[PDB]
Amino acid sequence: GDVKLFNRWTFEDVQVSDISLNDYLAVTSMKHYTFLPHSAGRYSAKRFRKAQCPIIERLTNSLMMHGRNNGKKIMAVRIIKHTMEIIHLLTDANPIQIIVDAIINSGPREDATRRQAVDISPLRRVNQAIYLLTTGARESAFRNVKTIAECLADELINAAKGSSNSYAIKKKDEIERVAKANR
Amino acid sequence: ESLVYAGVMRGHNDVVTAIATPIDNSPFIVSSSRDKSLLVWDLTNPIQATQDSSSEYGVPFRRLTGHGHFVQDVVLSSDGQFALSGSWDGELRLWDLSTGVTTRRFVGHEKDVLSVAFSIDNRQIVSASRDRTIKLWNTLGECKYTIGHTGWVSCVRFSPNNFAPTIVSGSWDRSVKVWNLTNCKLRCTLDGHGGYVSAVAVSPDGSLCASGGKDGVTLLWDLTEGKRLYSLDAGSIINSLCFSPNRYWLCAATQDSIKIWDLESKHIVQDLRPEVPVSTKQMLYCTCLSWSADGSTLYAGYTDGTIRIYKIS
Amino acid sequence: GRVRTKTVKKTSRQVIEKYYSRMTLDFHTNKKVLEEVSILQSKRLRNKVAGFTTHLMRRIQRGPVRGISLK
Amino acid sequence: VLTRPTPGTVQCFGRKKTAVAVAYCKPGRGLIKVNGAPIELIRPEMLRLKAFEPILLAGRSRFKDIDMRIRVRGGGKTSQIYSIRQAIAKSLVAYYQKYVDEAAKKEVKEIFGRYDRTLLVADPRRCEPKKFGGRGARARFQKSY
Amino acid sequence: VQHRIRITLSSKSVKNLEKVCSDLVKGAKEKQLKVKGPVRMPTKVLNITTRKSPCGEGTNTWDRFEMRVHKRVIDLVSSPDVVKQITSITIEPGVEVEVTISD
Amino acid sequence: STARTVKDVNPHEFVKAYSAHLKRSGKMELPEWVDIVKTARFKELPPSDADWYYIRAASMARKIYLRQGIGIGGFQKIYGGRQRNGSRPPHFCKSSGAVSRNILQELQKMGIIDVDPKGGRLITSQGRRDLDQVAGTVPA
Amino acid sequence: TQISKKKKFVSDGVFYAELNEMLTRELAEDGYSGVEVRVTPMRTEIIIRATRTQNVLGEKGRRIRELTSVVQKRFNFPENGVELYAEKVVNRGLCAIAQAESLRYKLLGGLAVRRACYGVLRFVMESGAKGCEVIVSGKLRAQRAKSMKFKDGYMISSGQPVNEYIDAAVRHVLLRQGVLGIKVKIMLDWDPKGKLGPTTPLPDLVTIHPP
RNA sequence: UUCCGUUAACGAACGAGACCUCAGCCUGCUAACUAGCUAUGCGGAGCCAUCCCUCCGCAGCUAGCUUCUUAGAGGGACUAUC
Ligand SMILES: [Mg+2]
Ligand SMILES: [Mg+2]
Ligand SMILES: [Mg+2]
Ligand SMILES: [Mg+2]
Ligand SMILES: [Mg+2]
Repeated sequence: GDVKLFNRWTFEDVQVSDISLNDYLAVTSMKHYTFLPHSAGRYSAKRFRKAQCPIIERLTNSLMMHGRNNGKKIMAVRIIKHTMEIIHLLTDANPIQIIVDAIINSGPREDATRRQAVDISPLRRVNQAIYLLTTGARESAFRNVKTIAECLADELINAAKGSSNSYAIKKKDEIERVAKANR
Repeated sequence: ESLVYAGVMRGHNDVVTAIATPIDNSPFIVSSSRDKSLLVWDLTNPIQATQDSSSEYGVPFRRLTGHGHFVQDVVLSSDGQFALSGSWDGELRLWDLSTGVTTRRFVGHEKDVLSVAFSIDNRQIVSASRDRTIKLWNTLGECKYTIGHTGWVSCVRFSPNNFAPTIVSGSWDRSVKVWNLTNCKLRCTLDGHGGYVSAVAVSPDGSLCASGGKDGVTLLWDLTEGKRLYSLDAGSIINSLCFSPNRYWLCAATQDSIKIWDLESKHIVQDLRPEVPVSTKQMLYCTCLSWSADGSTLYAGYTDGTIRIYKIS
Repeated sequence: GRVRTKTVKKTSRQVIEKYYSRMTLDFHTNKKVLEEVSILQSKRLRNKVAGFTTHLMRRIQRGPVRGISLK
Repeated sequence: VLTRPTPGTVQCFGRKKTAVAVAYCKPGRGLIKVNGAPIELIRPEMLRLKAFEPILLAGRSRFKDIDMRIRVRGGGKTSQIYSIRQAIAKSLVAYYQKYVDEAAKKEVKEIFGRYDRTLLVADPRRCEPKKFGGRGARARFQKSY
Repeated sequence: VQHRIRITLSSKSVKNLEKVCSDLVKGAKEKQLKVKGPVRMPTKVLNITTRKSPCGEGTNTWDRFEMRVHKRVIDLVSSPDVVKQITSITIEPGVEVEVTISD
Repeated sequence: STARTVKDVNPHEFVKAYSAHLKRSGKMELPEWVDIVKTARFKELPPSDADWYYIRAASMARKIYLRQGIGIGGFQKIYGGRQRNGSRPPHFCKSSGAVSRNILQELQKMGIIDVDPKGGRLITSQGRRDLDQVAGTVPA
Repeated sequence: TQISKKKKFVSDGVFYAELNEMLTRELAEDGYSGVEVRVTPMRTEIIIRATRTQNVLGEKGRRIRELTSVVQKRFNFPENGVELYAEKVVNRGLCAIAQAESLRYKLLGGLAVRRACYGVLRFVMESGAKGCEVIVSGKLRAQRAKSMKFKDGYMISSGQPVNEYIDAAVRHVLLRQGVLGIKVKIMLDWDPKGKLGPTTPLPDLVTIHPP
């Protein structure tokens, strides 16, 4: 327990349930434990190197949108910290487990290309989960008194439970449905 | 009468090029590598091999990182506190082993230095380089006579006898030359090799001189008479040659194995070979053989940077 | 794409053709002798010739090649 | 030959982009400062843990016998912190290599490497020059037809 | 000797300037004069960027011309006589030697 | 604890403590144009803090403590920032020189900062002592 | 009086570019190849490279002194602070400006272009260039303009070795029907002594010592 | 049109790449009063005095040195090893 996120949250007790989505969320291995969701890492030179990037950092990078927020990663890390504290307040559990549960219960597993229904790979699954989570939080925050950190916390908490009150889960459902209608 | 795998030490990440041993049986060794560094090994508490897959016959004690390119030959001082490391960057450095810093750089070689050798009394320094010249130095970094060969002088060993200080020289011109240090002239060109002479060695008594290289055949001549003698045949290209201090042996680091030959029966007494497990390191051979001062342990530097110790049992 | 051009490949086979004896299996030793039996106008081109020379010098040990290497 | 040398001084630098941080280490009582101020005050504050990582991992006990004075110039407010990080790590590694035995260096270097190679090896990434025909290195002016 | 001499050397080429500097510092070290140098100043990069087209048609393509000025400073302590006796060898074209006497 | 100089304390807390110190000392005379002026022309409102004069005095006192030779133009550049030009791109702008000069003269009329012959302003021994003895009171 | 080191090197460059222009226009029919400015401490010696080094000198050196005085007054040198010499271009065949002007006068006279361009090629190749190329563009025979290339030998076009191995010139002929263009590109051979051509061999050229 | 390989084609040449410049590495080299570092001395402040320690300023072409800065020379990668 030497490395803790923000020196306030433990990594050892994080259980990544899905065996499929296990090598594409970098939380369990000790090599993927970091103090800060900020690395300035070169996780884009190769095709499958962003999978070995810490998952909190992958969540943080999707907050640097839109263009008005591009490159502002310290503010994104601040949002992540203030979101992880609200998560611990409203769930009394480890915020990293809530985050991995939300990313697991948000990635669509089947999609319709071309309209044949195709199955999503684990990497695109986690990418879509993160994209939907941060997109829903950002759209909740836009033109709203609620802070982006509070909207992110609410979205993550509702996605961890599996409730259809989270924009990501509603959208996952639509996506997979259109791949059931067009099977 | 025989050697057993005492243990292995890993302190270099690339080909170990030379291993010098203290003359006074001090419990350390100095090893160079193509990682541009020297390494002093703590050999006070040697963990003998247990086949438990761990341990280290020795601990790396002090690193010496001053050279700019591959270190190729290091010889220790008679006192044991000083080391002289020739490097491919073209200079020689004199290191205080206690502190770990360079005490004198030896400039004057234009190409990669290949072999260094202290005199019997640590007064003169000789170096061999790719510039086809043999350079004599002082302990003050001043270049004396600059001895000739027609190729890379790969090795130059100081005859351990004092009636007439002599430096041998093996070259990529396929020759072995005996230079009289007193006049810095030449005495006898010992020829007969069919390939580059990548290694020479002189027996402690200062009579027999060994020579090997590309030909794969170790020709042992006599320095005093300059006449060829028995023509011991090794398996592959010989990288290093060394005489046992007290057991009348001649070990040759070849690309197949380490072969020790008793010069009395002219027969192969043993052939040590690494216990590597796969065809990964397709070529993993020994580059530098080194007998300890007592003559009880043989240190072998390999191409992976590991050092394997074989004690007499 | 790391495909060697003719100048690198041709020089490699001509160097092995003449100086097979004074050519080792190590890049760093081969790039030193390549400076003694040739005049190349670039370090980058000298490295590519010695790296492909070492490459060929190991395939010769395998046994089949389309050079000559009388031996 | 097999005795520890008298503890002395090392000077090591780290780099990120155009920021350079140089750490001067001397035998002391464990003081670590950057441009005179204590490191426990470095800013930005939410990147403070990034600069603390080498100390938090090597342990504050490995820094007792050294005083760390770090000068950092260039770059920005992130690259300077990432440079101070690498300067601290490389300074501790070099200090353990010249005055505290190679084995302890090897252990601390292995810890640093398993956490992050950036702690020891500088990232070689630099800004790409701008090309005419666009406002950026790759971006081109908007095309009409 | 007595006074302090600063020889400034400038050029557009590195090899000519460096070999002139080597000649100067070699002459200084033969006459047993202490020499501080050569000291290489930061290189000046004179840059001109202009539209290659002599008119306003085509892809607006830009050629970037550069002139690099290299400055070398040599600091001897001596008398003017030895200084002009040293800086009288064949100074190669393009090299601007300039001698200034300090206290 | 104590024995902490200025380069030991968090600047945000040191400036707040020293502004209170200056306001308590009662040796600062405020201009008539304290509630009117703006610190810069790119500013669109006067400072919202009533004690902004003492806060800026503490800020410049600390800056003169850490560096010697800052002039009025240097302090205009230090407290200058980004100007928004309406429909035009933003650029850097400088601060007001009257405010900097008046506060520095008020700080000369306390023996905190003097003026050096080499140009600008230096910190006096009394000013160094004052800032260092206030830095020890700052809670860590 | 104090001039920057920037302003000074730009001024030397502009002075060189202007001198060569006025010498090109003045010593046109003297075979002017180029000028080598050499600022010695006493005077700024100026060496002129030409083919008719008796036409630029003039009767008892009248023309050369006239040019020396014109340069002194126009460029504002100190009196006796400039001295214009006149040397011999060693190999006229290996100079693209000399051949460009020779082909200029070989066409101002009236000789057929297809016979003078091949003559220039001939002379260059006998001189020793590794390759030569001549381009003639303009209203050669008809009203529509066309470009006739005259290439023989080996000629590189790309990379850095071009600005070491390619000696090139561009000259106009002011004819009755309009302007005729002449591009002469002479490719030099690698000279170990660095007189006839470059001293650096071409980068791709590899030499293996015979065993 | 980069090679391999097939083959009435073989062997070349231009072009491509090579080349050149800038950037990335060098605790190796060369050298800095128009660049710094470190130490020393003095002075200022703190702590409370001094001392020590900490943060500063000034000085020393007899204080050393070149890590940081500069700029020359070189080295370094070759897909080298698996
Ligand atoms: Mg909002
Ligand atoms: Mg003004
Ligand atoms: Mg804007
Ligand atoms: Mg090209
Ligand atoms: Mg340096």
